[PDB]
Amino acid sequence: MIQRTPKIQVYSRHPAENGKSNFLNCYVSGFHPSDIEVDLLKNGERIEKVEHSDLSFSKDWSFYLLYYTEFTPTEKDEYACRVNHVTLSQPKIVKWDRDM
Amino acid sequence: ILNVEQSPQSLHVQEGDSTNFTCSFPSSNFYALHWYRWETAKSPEALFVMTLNGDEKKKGRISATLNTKEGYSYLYIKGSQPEDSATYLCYVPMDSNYQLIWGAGTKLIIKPDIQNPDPAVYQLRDSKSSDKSVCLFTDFDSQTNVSQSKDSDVYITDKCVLDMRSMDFKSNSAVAWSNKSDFACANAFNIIPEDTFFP
Amino acid sequence: ILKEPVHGVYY
Amino acid sequence: SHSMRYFYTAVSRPGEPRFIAVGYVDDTQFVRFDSDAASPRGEPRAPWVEQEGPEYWDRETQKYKRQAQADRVSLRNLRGYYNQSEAGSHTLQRMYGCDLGPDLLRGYDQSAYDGKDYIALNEDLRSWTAADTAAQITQRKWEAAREAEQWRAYLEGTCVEWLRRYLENGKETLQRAEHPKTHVTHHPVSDHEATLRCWALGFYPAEITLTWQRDGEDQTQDTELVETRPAGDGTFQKWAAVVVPSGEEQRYTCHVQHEGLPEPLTLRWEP
Amino acid sequence: QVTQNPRYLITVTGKKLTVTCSQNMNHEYMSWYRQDPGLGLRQIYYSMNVEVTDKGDVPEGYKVSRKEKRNFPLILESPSPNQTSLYFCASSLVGAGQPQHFGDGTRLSILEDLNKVFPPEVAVFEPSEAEISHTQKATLVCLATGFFPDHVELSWWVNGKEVHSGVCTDPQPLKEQPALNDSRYALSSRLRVSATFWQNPRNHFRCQVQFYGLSENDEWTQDRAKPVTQIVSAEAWGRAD
Repeated sequence: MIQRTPKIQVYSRHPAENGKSNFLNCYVSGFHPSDIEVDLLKNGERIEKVEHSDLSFSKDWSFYLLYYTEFTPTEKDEYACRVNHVTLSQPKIVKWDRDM
Repeated sequence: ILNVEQSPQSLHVQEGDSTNFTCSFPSSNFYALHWYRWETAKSPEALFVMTLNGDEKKKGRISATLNTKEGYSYLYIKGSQPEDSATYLCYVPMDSNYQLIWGAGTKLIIKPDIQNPDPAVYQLRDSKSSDKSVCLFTDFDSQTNVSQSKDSDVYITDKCVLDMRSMDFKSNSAVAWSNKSDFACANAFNIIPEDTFFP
Repeated sequence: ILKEPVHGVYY
Repeated sequence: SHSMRYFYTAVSRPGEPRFIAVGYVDDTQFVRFDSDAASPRGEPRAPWVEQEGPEYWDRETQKYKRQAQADRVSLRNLRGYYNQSEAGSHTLQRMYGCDLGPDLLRGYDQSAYDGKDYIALNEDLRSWTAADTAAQITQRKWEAAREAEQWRAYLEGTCVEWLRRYLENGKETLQRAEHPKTHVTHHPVSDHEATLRCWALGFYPAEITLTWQRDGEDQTQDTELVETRPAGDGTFQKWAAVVVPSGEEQRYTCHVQHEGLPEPLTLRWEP
Repeated sequence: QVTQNPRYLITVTGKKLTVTCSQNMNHEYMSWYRQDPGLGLRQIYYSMNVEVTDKGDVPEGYKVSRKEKRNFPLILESPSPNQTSLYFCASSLVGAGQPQHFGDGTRLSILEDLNKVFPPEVAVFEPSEAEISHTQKATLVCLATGFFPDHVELSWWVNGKEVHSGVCTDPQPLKEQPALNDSRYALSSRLRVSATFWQNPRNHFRCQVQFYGLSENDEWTQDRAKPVTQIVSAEAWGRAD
């Protein structure tokens, strides 16, 4: 059986500006099988109502999903994305960097 | 719309002639078309399976065409032979094979070319175990019809194309019988072909 | 539009 | 230059399978189907298909549910081909569609089982290519059903016709080009090196080229290109980074090529 | 090809039934049909794949199974007289592209009481001497009468060989009492030979009627003989005079 490990990208829909509304995106891609668990984090706690795109895949049949939630970033809040997969021995957590 | 029309419903053609019949189906909602031949006492046999417009398929003297734009398929039989007497069924799968619609069927009956008819009614010798006398109406023209019986006790069968292969001879026949004592053979088939021989 | 599935075709 | 593609994903669940299907025109989704809904139904994901009416969407929903029932039997047939138990989850994937040429340019219908390629429709649209012997069982089944001419009818005809219709109903959004908004970020990495990251944000379509240059020579072997990500609003994002010494940042130029640009832009770190 | 059994069957109302048909041709599609006068062919059940079953046009009263690709049984849990019909099993290589191969057919007869099953009585009528003088040919007539149900096969045997030339049998039998829903039938057949052939005393003519009735396993409580599957024949020899 074939297993592919996911690739995580945490970013915002628009350039993050303090006090203005935006969308927090976690883009998981290149994984197999399709069963994956993705949660967005705010200071270390899961955001209650995160939505995600419909399941699709790339040319190499590896799946990708975009998990997003509306948020308004501040100077002190630290957001991240925690993803768990069968290829991961433990949940991978990728913190969000604005100045990347 | 899920309807398959087959025309004509019934048709009689003389042996050696050529004939065709039609199958009608809706142009849209079409997937495939099959032609099945069902001879008496046999099983339905597949003749053609056509799925493309303008398909022309030939098997011996039997050919077929398919017109999916107009929703028509024509079956052709050249040089009809006695074996061709069968019910030809049109099978039209529809709705991407989710609807399997059968036609009513075209019943083909091949009539023999009875030239020099000698219509007559004969009485056959009885058997030691039978209470009924048997009459035979034979050698009548192919367009003669044997109507039923007007006496309850009198039984009459339909015509019967008998083929004597070795002599290249065919003969129509019908048999009548009754156990009544007031039953003669010259008064059993009471439209006879006229000039019927009564010995 | 979607490709019409044919009843009876599988892998 | 223009394409329509459908993506099927059927996954068996030993604990009914789940069938998920989506449709795209170029890089824009317009339909989604999920067999795990209360009443599963083909749903629009773009405005240029919401205006199609109930007869269009009732027919689409019928086909999705018909394909989902079919992929359930296929999942059991595939499980039997490889002698697999019924305690394990397996994945059947399908991608098909058509590409528009200047006046069909290329058509395709490929499938995969458990991540690896299984069977694919050849470019002549009259034959198949099977990966293993199990797929040759599938190829012989489809050849007997004349499934190749069914796909040729779809790809050469229906797929191209409706792709043109979608491109016209949504030309305001589909046949436009969003130029990428671009900037260069600078981050120290060592006491002698720094990372120059070239950004390209909010562009459509997704096809783009980000290259770093040193003194006019392409530095691509040393560039880290990230996967093009969806912004979530219909546009895309991408960045390309290169590690440069601390006294040569002004020797590196970024070059972005996109359809929405009248000419490829050349960028530079502006301290 | 498609092996369907039994070709004939007589059962009492309510006694469970299973009509079997199998094929070892690796055919994905198998379906059951039934043909009735005035109604034509109507699909009962069909299977597009292993462990896949869908109802036909008239599935009421029938159940099927497709546990293995080779077999597609038709099961009648509680058969009723309205299911007395001619059944056909059919198969196709795949459910979509290929034509259907049909079995040999099952003439099923479901009766309320087996006391209505009667074997045929066969009698041969030797040709008319007037026909011999006029046409120089001789027609024999074979009569199979008083049988029920319509499970008979009439055949002519001349000198130990089955003959089809010069033979014609009625396509349908006649009800001896047409005002009944259980009337015994009567069938007629004709064998016509040359006058010279009939006048040869070494020529042996026999018409044979194969009756498909009850089996020896069936229960018979009547004083008469058990109408088992049997052959009833009548013979005639050539006559020089």
